[PDB]
Amino acid sequence: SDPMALAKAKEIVASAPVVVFSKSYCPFCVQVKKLFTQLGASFKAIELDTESDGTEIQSALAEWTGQRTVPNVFINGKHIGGCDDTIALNKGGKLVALLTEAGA
Repeated sequence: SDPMALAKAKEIVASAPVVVFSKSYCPFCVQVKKLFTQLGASFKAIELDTESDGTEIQSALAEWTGQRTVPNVFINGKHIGGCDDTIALNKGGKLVALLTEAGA
């Protein structure tokens, strides 16, 4: 797959608005998903452990964005990073913006 993988990855992120690459069993990914939901957001999630490819993706996402952990939050305009970040963008009443611009 490889570049075939990197495509699907990108394909996914496009539409969106929000996209969280994720695993089923990831504590943090769930904090994210909630944050959105309790924000009035709307997203699309992709549990990579579920899918047969998802591991290649993860490799793709790594090359592409340098983030090997999950989740991988995208808000329309590309890469936000992790939960680890997404929250901090909510500290300052901004994450509500980017989400709005993308649609809530």
